[PDB]
Amino acid sequence: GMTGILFSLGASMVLGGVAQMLAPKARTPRIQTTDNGKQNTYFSSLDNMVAQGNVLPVLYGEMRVGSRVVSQEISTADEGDGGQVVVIG
Amino acid sequence: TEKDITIKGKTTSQYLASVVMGNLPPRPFNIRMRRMTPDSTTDQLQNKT
Repeated sequence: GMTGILFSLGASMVLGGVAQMLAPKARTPRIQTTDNGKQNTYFSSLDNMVAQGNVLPVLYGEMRVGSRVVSQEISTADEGDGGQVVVIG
Repeated sequence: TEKDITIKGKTTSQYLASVVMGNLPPRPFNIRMRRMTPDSTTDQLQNKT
């Protein structure tokens, strides 16, 4: 039959802000004291990380950025890139 | 001839050098080397490879 207790809630939503009623607002990261006073970006990683915990990232334009290193290895090089020009002295 | 090598240094120590090539030809084959500098005649020269 009747459907009582509508309990309009237009007032309650504004209590947290009005700009949030049209925009979810961007999330912000936390500040680590150990990382001096630098502010972490949520959409750029200049430092080159380690390929393990960090998920395979995604790029969307420009941004000279680092990477996730998969294999680092140091050995002894060859004397000569190619061809017959192989002088040493 | 697959590759040449020349050394123009001055040392009295046994020096080892490594050179790599890409094996394009398939199937087991053979590899050779040839020295162009003639063998030593006296004891004053000792360029041994």
